[PDB]
Amino acid sequence: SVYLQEWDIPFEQVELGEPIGQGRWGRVHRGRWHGEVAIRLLEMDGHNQDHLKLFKKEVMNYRQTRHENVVLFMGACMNPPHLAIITSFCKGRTLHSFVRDPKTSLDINKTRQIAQEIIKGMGYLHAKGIVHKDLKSKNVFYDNGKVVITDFGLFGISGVVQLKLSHDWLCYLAPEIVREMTPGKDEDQLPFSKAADVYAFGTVWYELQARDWPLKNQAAEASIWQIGSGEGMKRVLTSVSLGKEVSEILSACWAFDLQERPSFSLLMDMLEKLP
Amino acid sequence: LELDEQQRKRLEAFLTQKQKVGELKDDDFEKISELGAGGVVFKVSHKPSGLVMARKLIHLEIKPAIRNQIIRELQVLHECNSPYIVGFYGAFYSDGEISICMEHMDGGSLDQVLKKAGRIPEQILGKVSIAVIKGLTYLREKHKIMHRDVKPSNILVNSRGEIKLCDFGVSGQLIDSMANSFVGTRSYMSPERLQGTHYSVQSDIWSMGLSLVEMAVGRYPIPPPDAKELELMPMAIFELLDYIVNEPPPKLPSAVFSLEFQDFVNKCLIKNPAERADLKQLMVHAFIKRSDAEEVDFAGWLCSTIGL
Ligand SMILES: CNS(=O)(=O)Nc1cccc(-n2c(=O)n(C3CC3)c(=O)c3c(Nc4ccc(I)cc4F)n(C)c(=O)c(C)c32)c1
Ligand SMILES: Nc1ncnc2c1ncn2[C@@H]1O[C@H](COP(=O)(O)OP(=O)(O)NP(=O)(O)O)[C@@H](O)[C@H]1O
Ligand SMILES: Nc1ncnc2c1ncn2[C@@H]1O[C@H](COP(=O)(O)OP(=O)(O)NP(=O)(O)O)[C@@H](O)[C@H]1O
Ligand SMILES: [Mg+2]
Repeated sequence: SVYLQEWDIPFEQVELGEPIGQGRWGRVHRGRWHGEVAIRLLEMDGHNQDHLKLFKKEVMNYRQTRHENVVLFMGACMNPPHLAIITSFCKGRTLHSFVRDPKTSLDINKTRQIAQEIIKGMGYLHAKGIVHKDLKSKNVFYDNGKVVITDFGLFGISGVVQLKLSHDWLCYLAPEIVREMTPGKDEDQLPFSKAADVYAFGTVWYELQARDWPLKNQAAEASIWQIGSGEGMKRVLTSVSLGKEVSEILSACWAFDLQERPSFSLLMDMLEKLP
Repeated sequence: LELDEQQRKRLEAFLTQKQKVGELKDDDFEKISELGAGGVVFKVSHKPSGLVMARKLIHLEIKPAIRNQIIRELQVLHECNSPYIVGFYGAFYSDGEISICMEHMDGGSLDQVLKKAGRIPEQILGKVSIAVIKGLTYLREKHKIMHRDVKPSNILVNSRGEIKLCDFGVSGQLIDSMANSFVGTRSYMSPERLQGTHYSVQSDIWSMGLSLVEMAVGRYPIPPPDAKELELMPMAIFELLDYIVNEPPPKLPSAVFSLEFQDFVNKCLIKNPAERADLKQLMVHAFIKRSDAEEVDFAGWLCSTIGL
């Protein structure tokens, strides 16, 4: 049990507002801290089966964080089995709905600056030993220049919620994870790592170029083999050329051998030596 | 086609009963029992009209504007009617889920039949093949549609002895609009389809072949049993899928089954779809010719092995 009086942020009141989406990690509400916040509501079947112990650890880990490109983690109150995670509210559009808007005009400069911001945020997280499981274009927000990353480290939690997969998610999943995928296995068991995150950045980098995800919607099984074999990403890399400098980092991030994938500090330099 | 006259008879007797309802709503139906989990299908009673239907439940939370596109594509299904196609009663939207009420086939799926019987004999499996082949030809020749999801759980039987296909791919918008598909432990998808390349009805032909081997031997045949395991008679999904793409396809044992049956499935499971038999070639295979001319009271076998 951890309460709101243990937190950096001074707490007096918090009013729920309208929800803005449900997922397998609870429900997200537009809230009001005199500032709007995002409140994620969870339930933990883990009746003190180290879940809370881990939760206290991971939540305290989220504490001591602040960066202009990462969401401001504010609070996490737990009145078991009911938990809640309060985050700063990002105004503006998701990068997903932003890049797929026809009227939007992105170039190699706008694209470069956007990627840099994401790496700066993701670099902070890796420096703190915080693996951002679940990085994707739906969890990145853009508002007239400001870029923020969302919902980091959430998959490390073991709260209650045939395999259950989306398509938009598979394009970000690295092969090492897809091979280990099997029914009755939980998210905690998959091999997320600093390397697993940079793979998902490649699918983001591709979305910044192609304005879509790499694999046209298929039966997830097809996406499994195409990803787990590495052949699928090899085909789409060949199927359309973009630029040696651009394709360099896409082939780099999507390297099949995880150790052949660069660190985020390395990616900062690669994004500099660009058009 | 090569439609018989009696086939016209039994279709028409259903389509008179068709007009026996006009509209559908949630409260018309009473849950009788649960069939299985996948969508989930329930036995239901219709109350405005004495027809007993099968109601399958697909949970979706999506906006009204897309639904009218799905429904207008879906309206074409009222036009297709065949002794090899489960009859359809209607489609509607209600409380965050599409309910599909359809013809009840009293024998269930081939998966649940196989579990109870242990093994399915060669001669029954011959009669099943003819019904499937003619259904796919109809869809190709009259509507230009492939099934895309043929497998035992979607093959239904009844006590009259009819065999009908369900869960086929009528709506292009619904495929695209379905963001989230669900995978399990058995896959019946063809190799070419699994690699994300160009595909046709040929991928359905693989699924039929592979489905037949499972039912003939009583076990999902990937991976093959070992030498000592076939006498007596914990794997990740990608290992199974990579087996399909790279290892030789399963085959029937060579002792206990006829060459026509062994050769037929072998021709269905050729990995290169250009060499895999097509419907025209399948229609003329010796195995099919024998089964088509054989006199087997299929209804009697079904009732007697399942204990009515
Ligand atoms: C998963 N691999 S995939 O990515 O390639 N997508 C895909 C591929 C192949 C089939 C389907 N599919 C489907 O699986 N089911 C079953 C719910 C589990 C459908 O019911 C289905 C469908 N309903 C339907 C129509 C007539 C009858 I009689 C009974 C029915 F249930 N209709 C209209 C479809 O058009 C498709 C395309 C369906 C999905
Ligand atoms: N801090 C936030 N500010 C604004 N919107 C947010 C925030 N966190 C989450 N959301 C949105 O709330 C909705 C539900 O969140 P989430 O639980 O992550 O589901 P999801 O993002 O749609 N994908 P998934 O995690 O698989 O459920 C999504 O539309 C998110 O974009
Ligand atoms: N119309 C039906 N009538 C009776 N039993 C059915 C019917 N459809 C499916 N079943 C059974 O209930 C289970 C659930 O089927 P369903 O939800 O339609 O998906 P599935 O048949 O398992 N394969 P799929 O439909 O492609 O996802 C199947 O495994 C069958 O055993
Ligand atoms: Mg998220």
